[PDB]
Amino acid sequence: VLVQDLLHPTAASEARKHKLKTLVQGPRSYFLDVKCPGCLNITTVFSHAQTAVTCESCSTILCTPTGGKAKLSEGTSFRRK
Amino acid sequence: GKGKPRGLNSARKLRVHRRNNRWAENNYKKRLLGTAFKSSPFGGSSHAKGIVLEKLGIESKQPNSAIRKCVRVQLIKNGKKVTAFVPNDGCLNFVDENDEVLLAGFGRKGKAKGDIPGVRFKVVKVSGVSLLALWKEKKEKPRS
Amino acid sequence: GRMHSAGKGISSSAIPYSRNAPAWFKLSSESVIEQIVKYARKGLTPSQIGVLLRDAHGVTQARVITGNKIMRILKSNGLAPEIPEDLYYLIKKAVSVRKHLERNRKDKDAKFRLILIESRIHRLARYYRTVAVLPPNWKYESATASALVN
Amino acid sequence: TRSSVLADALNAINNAEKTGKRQVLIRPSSKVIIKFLQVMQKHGYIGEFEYIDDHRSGKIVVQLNGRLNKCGVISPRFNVKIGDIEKWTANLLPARQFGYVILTTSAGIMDHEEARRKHVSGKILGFVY
RNA sequence: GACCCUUAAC
RNA sequence: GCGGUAAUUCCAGCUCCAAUAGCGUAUAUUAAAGUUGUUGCAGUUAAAAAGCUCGUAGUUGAACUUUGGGCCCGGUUGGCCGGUCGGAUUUCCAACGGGGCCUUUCCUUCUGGCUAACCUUGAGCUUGGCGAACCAGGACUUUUACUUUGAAAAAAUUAGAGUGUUCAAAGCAGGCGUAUUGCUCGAAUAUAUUAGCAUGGAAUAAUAGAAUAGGACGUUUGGUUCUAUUUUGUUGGUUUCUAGGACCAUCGUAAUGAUUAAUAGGGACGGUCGGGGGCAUCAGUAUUCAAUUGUCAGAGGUGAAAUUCUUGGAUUUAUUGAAGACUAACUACUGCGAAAGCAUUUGCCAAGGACGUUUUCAUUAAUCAAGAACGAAAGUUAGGGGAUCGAAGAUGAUCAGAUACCGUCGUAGUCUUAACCAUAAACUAUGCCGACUAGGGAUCGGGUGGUGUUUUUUUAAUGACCCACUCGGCACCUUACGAGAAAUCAAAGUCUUUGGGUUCUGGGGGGAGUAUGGUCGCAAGGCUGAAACUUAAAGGAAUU
RNA sequence: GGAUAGUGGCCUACCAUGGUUUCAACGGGUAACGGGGAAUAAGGGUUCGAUUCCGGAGAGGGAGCCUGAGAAACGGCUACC
Repeated sequence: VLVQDLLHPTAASEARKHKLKTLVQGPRSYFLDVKCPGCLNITTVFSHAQTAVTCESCSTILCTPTGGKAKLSEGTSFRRK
Repeated sequence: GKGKPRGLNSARKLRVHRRNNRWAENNYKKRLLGTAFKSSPFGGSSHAKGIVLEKLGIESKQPNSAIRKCVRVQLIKNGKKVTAFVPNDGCLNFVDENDEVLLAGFGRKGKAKGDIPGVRFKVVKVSGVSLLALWKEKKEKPRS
Repeated sequence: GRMHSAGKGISSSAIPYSRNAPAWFKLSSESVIEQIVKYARKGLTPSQIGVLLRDAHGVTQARVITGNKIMRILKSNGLAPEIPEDLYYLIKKAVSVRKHLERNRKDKDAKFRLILIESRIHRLARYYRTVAVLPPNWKYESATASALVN
Repeated sequence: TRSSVLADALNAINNAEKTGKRQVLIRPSSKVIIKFLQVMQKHGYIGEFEYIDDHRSGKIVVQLNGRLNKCGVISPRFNVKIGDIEKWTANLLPARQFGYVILTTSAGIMDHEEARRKHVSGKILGFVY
């Protein structure tokens, strides 16, 4: 381990370490497209939302704040990005 | 960072810190307090003359057993009463009483030379004649 | 770190490398500006605006999508708070601790904490007067902090 | 807090050199660091180093050959007259025929022998040998 | 359970 | 240390050694002394990290703005070796040290009696024009520190060149001829402390410019005092399109104009977490009772006893009992707090770290004389409570005691104050902030990933477990690379290969943390803090 | 304004508390005239410098003054101690 490629770490090693310890720090969170059943009303939701997001149509709360990633409401579907 | 400041503009702190800490040195403290001038019986001089007041029988400090021959001397310039060793064998009979003697330190810078308690000085001349001269019979003390 | 504590935690946002982002944002910059304004008019601080922008809208951050940060947008169109929101919350905390202390005079922990909060207030206010965000002679006064919170 | 990034960079190089590692990551890659490395590189004490452009401050990975014995920082950056170069080289360089005192002059970052032939002086950054 | 002391005399 | 009756140490003789016309001694001072430490000290235990946090001065403080590429050049060229003397010639090679020109690059541009590098040109080179190897006419070369360069250390002195004072210290003299004329070289040259000038130096390091434009460009169009010389009858003043330092007055031009978002810091938000704090409440033993009942008469206490309580019933047994204190067991190489410290329940009140964050601000920071908050126990005023234990205060053993250790008691003594006090082996005897340097598991928080295992109405919200990460924390296995005097050390390493920032402290032992003093305190005392004198050791860690 | 050779709180007629200060003022000590220099040195330093040169001050202690271009002179004067 005296000789190491510090410019091209493996994706497994980079993904394992802390988000500020990678070669260039990047957010591990992501945005997701959440819809309630029935009406589409696609709402973009932060993964670590920390505020109860409801869709723009009515009071249809889509996620619950959590210490880490926001937990989505029971009846809903989400797509990454 | 090693304690002491290192900045390029910290010369005053280093200066003042050194000044304060030189007082823990015995020689710097003694010199700048003027203790020799104000407290030592020679007043800061190498030698002093005085008058013999009494012959002394200072006992030796342990583990040696001997009677060091000394004289109480009142210094002329001060009036301070000191004790001066008469060094060589039989030189007490040259420094008997009431004469004018020249005194020097023991080389210890104010401490005891050996097993002699409390004695700081020694005799070097008697009535203007070197004690070594009388001990080596080269000169004799003025009879009249 | 942690000026007034021994805590050494390193937890913060990891801003993405990309400056011009996100390529899945189908909205316009001007639509984000007015959305910020209509949040600020409802009494929301730039931190609260950014959280809601990032939460219920696809706003990475205002700086990336628009040209400027939120506090820059609020200042530009006249919705800048009279004192900065960070200093405001520090004063609000000092007010609430001080109100607590007047009912609990034996709470020596709260007396120690009040010193720390006002040390932070005075160091932050000194910075804001230096950069002239706060006018010179602006002072944190405990007696009038509560009424002049807003 | 962080006071001298050159000090942390040179410390990372020294600690990597002492453990035999051929490479070291440096954060956060100031331009003074790069100039100090290029002077090192020109004399062959390090090898290749790659700057990493994270949009914040920069990262450096330095390839290390086994040649460098000690690189260091002199803090503070003392003012060095032309006549004071001899005292600095004789105080920290292991010999007279090799080793360099690196100083920043108004003509750029350079080692002491280059400042002698260009007849310039300034403030001392560090040393390499 | 109780239990103090020990050459000045090469 | 030698001398206490074969002393290599004293008194002498002999011999010998060192320096030598000089050699001892005394006192200071310099080196030795890395024992004053900027270079360059030490602070776990040898002396020394303030009890702990805040905090002003001081010191210090992340990164970023022209980091590159071409062209040519009067210039010691070392050698491709006797064309510029036992001897050396720039063209087939040096780092060329430097200069100028292009590459968006710009070292302020305009008055004219001089007309300079420019296709305005009489023979292999100027008889019209664009400017620094030339020039006086602009308030404006951001502010500095740090350059190199030197207009300068009065001489003497120091370093030092020459010199036949006989040498030398010295001195600044001298040297040489047509034997007889006269002539001539000297008396150089050199920042051992720091502030003015420098068409060439911006690398390093800061409170500088344009952010509700008050900004720049000016020969856009105006217009607003002016001691106004050049030209017009008294000396002088009164008047225009003039050349000049005026308002951003504007149908101008300009990619018009505040770098990043530091595994710096602050703030926000979310779910948590904790014996962190405060105020109320709510529960678990003894001590003294009460009415029971039991009795021989014992109980208590100890190494063994004794003091002591027992008809009047001690001790012991067993539900409505007046109190006060404490929070066991769970309880750990566990948690929280700045430390001191904090452990029953529940309610209330503010606070906090860590985590997570594609939130926000933006260098607001680190450490800190002076200054400030808190600060165990004991102690001190004051009212309430006083169960328990228990400094002080009487029996027994020791006897020479035992006004000690042990028994039994027992006053003061751990709650609320204007409250005070401010000290502890307040300890990790390890100042704080930052970076880096080996291994390996576990644990406390918090997150992330595993349709992992198990769980109401059994496999329709979750929780609790298991693996893998990760951030932060309490810690944990070695005479281990490295460090150390060693003990030992996850820092006590990265330290003669000595410099990341910064605060405090120490300089042999004692006298002595002893005041002639000052200051705080009700006092007890705290903080600050010597000298005389006296010592050759005191001390640390090992070994036997 | 006066005085001075001349500037100047140098002195005389007013407001304002102006001036200095932990970057150490102001007090205290100096066995303190300052410097060129001396001794000692690996480099940095430490100590000394009454004294051959330069500057200052003094003529037993204070004070005052004449003459003179120049002295508050002392191998000039005046007075007190």
